Amino acid sequence: SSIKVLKGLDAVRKRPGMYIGDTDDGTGLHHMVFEVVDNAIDEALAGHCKEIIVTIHADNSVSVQDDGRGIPTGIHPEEGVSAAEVIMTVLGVGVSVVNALSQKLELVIQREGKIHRQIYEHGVPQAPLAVTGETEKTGTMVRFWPSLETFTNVTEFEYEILAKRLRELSFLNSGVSIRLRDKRDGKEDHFHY
Ligand SMILES: Cc1[nH]c(C(=O)Nc2nc3c(OCc4ccccc4)cc(C(=O)O)cc3s2)c(Cl)c1Cl
Repeated sequence: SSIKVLKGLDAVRKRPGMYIGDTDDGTGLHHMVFEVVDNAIDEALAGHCKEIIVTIHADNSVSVQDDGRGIPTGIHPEEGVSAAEVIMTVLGVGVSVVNALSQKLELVIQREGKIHRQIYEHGVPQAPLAVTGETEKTGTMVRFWPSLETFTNVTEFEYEILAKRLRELSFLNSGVSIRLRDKRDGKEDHFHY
């Protein structure tokens, strides 16, 4: 299972434009955010998520936080690791593509009364998903640092590109609240049809 996962991550890194879009003109870079957001939108479509928060951090990482069910955390029997880790690492291109093309990715899940956290580097988990505390909230937070071994030329997120797509998704999923926050300059928008 471990050997197949590393090979799948490698397949994405070998042909990244094919999975995420052009890696030099900023298309693929912004599609990384859109893939994560799309998973949060799917959680809204299923009737669980009401609010999505997208943050451009000061270090040009992006986080997406939802208030959905939380990715399942229990051990998946075939692989012997958390279901969350399987979803994050086994190949709508799937969040595993974003993980494969991220120098670092942080996952925080609130589910069944617990907070769970895991860190990845180039898709490789640094430790098993672990409990960090108790919570009465539910949801998923993914923060990723795009790999500059993949993304060239356009490496800094464009607020306006994200804002336009999130406004579209708020209109097309009326009822969902989407917040966009830029920690680089303090800009914020709230989209809620
Ligand atoms: C920001 C974000 N949110 C999510 C997310 O909420 N995904 C979820 N998938 C799931 C989920 O999906 C499991 C799954 C679906 C398709 C393929 C493999 C596993 C199941 C259950 C459940 O049964 O309670 C809950 C959730 S929440 C993802 Cl993935 C990302 Cl990235």
